[PDB]
Amino acid sequence: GFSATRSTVIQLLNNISTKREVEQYLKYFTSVSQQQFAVIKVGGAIISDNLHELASCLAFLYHVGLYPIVLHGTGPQVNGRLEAQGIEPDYIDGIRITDEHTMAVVRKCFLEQNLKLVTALEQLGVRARPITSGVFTADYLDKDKYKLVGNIKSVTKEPIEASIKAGALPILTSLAETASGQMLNVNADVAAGELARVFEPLKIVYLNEKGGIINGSTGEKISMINLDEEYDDLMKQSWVKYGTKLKIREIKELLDYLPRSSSVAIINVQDLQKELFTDSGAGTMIRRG
Amino acid sequence: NGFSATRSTVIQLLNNISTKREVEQYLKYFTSVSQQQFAVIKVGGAIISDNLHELASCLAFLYHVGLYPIVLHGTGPQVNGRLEAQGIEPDYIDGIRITDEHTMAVVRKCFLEQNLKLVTALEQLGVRARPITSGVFTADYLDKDKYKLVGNIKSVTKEPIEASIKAGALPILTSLAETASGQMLNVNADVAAGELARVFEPLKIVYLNEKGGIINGSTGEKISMINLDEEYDDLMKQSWVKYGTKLKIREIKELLDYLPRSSSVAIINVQDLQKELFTDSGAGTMIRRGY
Amino acid sequence: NGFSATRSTVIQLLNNISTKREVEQYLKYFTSVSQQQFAVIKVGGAIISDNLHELASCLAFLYHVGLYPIVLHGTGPQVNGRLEAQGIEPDYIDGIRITDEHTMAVVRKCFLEQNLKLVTALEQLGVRARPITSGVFTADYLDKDKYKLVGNIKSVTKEPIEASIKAGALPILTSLAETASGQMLNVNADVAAGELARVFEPLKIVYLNEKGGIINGSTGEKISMINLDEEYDDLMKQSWVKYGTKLKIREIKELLDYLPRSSSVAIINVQDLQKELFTDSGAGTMIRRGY
Amino acid sequence: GFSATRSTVIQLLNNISTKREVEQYLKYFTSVSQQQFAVIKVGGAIISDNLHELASCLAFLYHVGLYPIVLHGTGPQVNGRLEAQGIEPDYIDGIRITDEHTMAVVRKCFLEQNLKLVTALEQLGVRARPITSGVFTADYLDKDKYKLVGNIKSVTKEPIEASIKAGALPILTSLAETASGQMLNVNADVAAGELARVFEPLKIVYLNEKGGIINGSTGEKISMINLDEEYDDLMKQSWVKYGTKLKIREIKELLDYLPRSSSVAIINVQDLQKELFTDSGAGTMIRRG
Repeated sequence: GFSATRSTVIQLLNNISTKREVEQYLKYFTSVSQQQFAVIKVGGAIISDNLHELASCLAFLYHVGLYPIVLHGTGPQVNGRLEAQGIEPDYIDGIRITDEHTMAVVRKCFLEQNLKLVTALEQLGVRARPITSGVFTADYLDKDKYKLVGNIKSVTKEPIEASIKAGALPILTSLAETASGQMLNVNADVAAGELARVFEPLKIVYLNEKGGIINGSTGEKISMINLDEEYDDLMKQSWVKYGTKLKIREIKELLDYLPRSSSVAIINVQDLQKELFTDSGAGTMIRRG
Repeated sequence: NGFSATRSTVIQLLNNISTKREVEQYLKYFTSVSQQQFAVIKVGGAIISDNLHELASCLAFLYHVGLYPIVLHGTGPQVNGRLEAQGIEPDYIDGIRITDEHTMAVVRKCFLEQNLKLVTALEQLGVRARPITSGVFTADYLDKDKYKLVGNIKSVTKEPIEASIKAGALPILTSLAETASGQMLNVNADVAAGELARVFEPLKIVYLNEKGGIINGSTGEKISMINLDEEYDDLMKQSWVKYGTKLKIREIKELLDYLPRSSSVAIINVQDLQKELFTDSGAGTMIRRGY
Repeated sequence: NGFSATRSTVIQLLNNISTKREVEQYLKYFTSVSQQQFAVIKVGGAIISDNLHELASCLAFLYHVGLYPIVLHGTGPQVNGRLEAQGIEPDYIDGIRITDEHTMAVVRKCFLEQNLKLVTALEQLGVRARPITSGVFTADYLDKDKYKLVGNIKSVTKEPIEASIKAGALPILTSLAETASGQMLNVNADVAAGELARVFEPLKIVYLNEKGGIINGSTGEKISMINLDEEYDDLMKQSWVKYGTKLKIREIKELLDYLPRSSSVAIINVQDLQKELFTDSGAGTMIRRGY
Repeated sequence: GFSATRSTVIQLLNNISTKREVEQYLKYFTSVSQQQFAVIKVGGAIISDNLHELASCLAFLYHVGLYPIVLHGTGPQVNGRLEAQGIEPDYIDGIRITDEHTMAVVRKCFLEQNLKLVTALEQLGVRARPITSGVFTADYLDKDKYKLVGNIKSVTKEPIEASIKAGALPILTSLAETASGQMLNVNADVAAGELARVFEPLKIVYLNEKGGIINGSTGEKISMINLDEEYDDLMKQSWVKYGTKLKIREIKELLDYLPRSSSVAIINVQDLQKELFTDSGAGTMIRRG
């Protein structure tokens, strides 16, 4: 069955200081149920920039009996390989145009990156299960406008539950499929949001490198956002562009559905353990007012 | 590859051993230090719904003695039943299914369920299994207007399968393919399995069916041996060589034209899998290039 | 020493942790690399028959976090009951049992049963335990004609206890002794445990009883602290210091005259054992040399 | 739970060739009833002369799931340490006179040797349980004639069954105790016989260095003895003296009680595996006619 080395337990004791922190951990350690601990979204950047530390944190979670649902993008590497072979990434309305060749590259990267993370975990003794399809079902977002780029309509939970029941961290790509079986590129930030919607986990964490969201107006990191008060305002501010725009969109929608206790934490990997085990996060914390 | 003989492993190993010949045959495989892949194993989907426990037990045994097979399975009768439940009739032409987009939705859904059933079946026996549903087979369309979403395989990416085996987990593949662009295409599992054989050059190639081999429809008897250099051309021009047997016996001949003379594809019932691999049984239909 | 925190270990470790002080106390013992023996633990036989599950769980925890204690237990009330069943009355004189040959047969048989119960209780929680029924305590007769087969311990052979701990199994000792010539002699478990302390110089010395410490019979309150350099002589000349408490408090004073000032003997209820060892509880009666 | 390495299984396959050899192993591997596999008596000599190989064989049995009951003497080492300190071993009627000091040495040796075998096993990954008392109960053989030397009246099986149930080989000394708790020295060869009597195991094996019993008349090893025909005769032969005398006595008595299928095999360690797995022993095989 389950057992934990002295390092693992030392690291557990290093994360847990108060009584409610203790009870929180015990709640999810001993939980037998299909309401999970965490959805963690991993920026693709992180896998090629900081794999060891990403793999170590997740490894630690697994070693203390916590099975977060991991879903990663493949952002920069796709743009890299396109540019590498004399192709310039095409964009419009803040979303990538994906033809027969571009999806070929997106698929290739997703597989490469997903296997990199899975293997880094396995090497650290963590049972990791790649889940590259059969989770997201989508119809086209705007067939003519964006080509092979979808919009998630439902989430089949079964593969993920099967994975956790077997003692393996599910490691998901954000690729979707039409029912008919055309793979459609979907934004990792909204794909994680849809996982969060159905699994209603305790913790929703998005990992990026900047460790939050920066207010361009001041150049200071935004520590808290109270959507009820600030959503409409924040969307009008000129410094909010591109990927911070639709990220905040999904997170409002997501938190409109989820109860008042839930929140989304946008953080750096180095704060992950501290975010999961305690009620004091760093980075940008986004909750409903 | 982790060797770890559990109680049930030890009992299964010894159960039908009776002569020093059989003992010496097992020692051959256990004392070996070959970096060669042990087996490609094609599973009729029927076997997943009808004999999941037997299938899983036999694969468990191979896992536990550190002789990991690559497993490729089809979707069984379910697909047609599920379509029959909604009322859609299966159209085959020349032995291949007219897989339209509505039909594909059901094929996908069946593959995913069958695949996870077998994978969980193994996990429940403490056998690490890794479901590989995509990124292995890449295919062009076979004939868009004729068969619709059915593929002809062109390349095989070995990486996920290897990753799985190195990680200590049996790779369990569905036999779907995708175009480079990401459209899933249904592919004949007998062909799919053959392609894996072509690329992994394994010690044993095994096809599992419920009939327990290939039946000679004219004499009503199971065919034990097939020398393909001599028997192939006359065996093909027959009335009892079915829609699905044409493609199965064809791919096997093409595969053994590419593989060396030492190789051979056995077609057997699940219950005869252990004795087919380790003893040199006359069970099922054995097929080889021949003199 | 093997650290291996099972689920129940992790739950027991965290269950009463509430401040960073308690967390830091557990890190003290886990990050340590001391070659010092962790504990000698004396078990009233009553606890084996009455609270075996609690005893076993608490020892299981120490085992699983690799802080193995030496455990020395008595034979509880059973002996007297078993004698009372056959009709023989227990004779004590000055606080020690007149153990004749018939009585010894019962004492032996009880010790062996109690010892195996506790050992098996541990094994059933997946804790290796080794029953050590002889070859540890060697004794002269205390007073043949007075107490008959009762011993005064003279030497202790450490070897079996060390062998056990090195093999990864808790040593579970009965408190019998033998003459060099091999005659078994009944010995006071409080004294026996003290002798192990004397020879192993452990971090913690703990005596388990059901009462939960020593009760001050005049005020009806439990005594939390005893500074023996100051309090001993006046604490002895009292009406509520019983037959059995004289010898218990006496041996503890003699032992701490031999041990250094850092040492201390705690007397507590089984349920407070974990918090007594790792946190610095005020539960039970604590006894030390003092200023 | 239970698992076996590739070496262990290779060695199992090397011992098992025929179908009934296979069925025999499986019968005792899968436990079935309160039926023990083997009582093995180990000459004390073997523990100080050939420990590694003794430990390896027993280790192998344990690794294939067989739990023999091991009971060892302490023959030569006791005589050694007496002589080592200027004391000559006293003897009479073929049995050792054991006073306050001699028993002191016997006890010391039994503990030393019993821990040596137990540790040799533990070092090879075998769970071994020392069982030094509480098994044999004996009254004096002839108090005045031999002093502290007993005669076994009963065997308490519980410690041994407890050991096997816990997955640990019981490793017994041949020391007995009066009910009143005087330890009485008992002959390992007859002590094993009393274990054999109550446990009615499939295999009774006595290990010695010569690997059997030698007929002094010819100087040839005796391969078979049919007690019904030869007991009375063999006991009259002048070459049968000392420890072969009362060894053959117990084995006749033992086999009078046990059924016709049972036998005692007196062999060398190097033949142990072959003795236990097959119906063809070396050394001296003693059965009822």
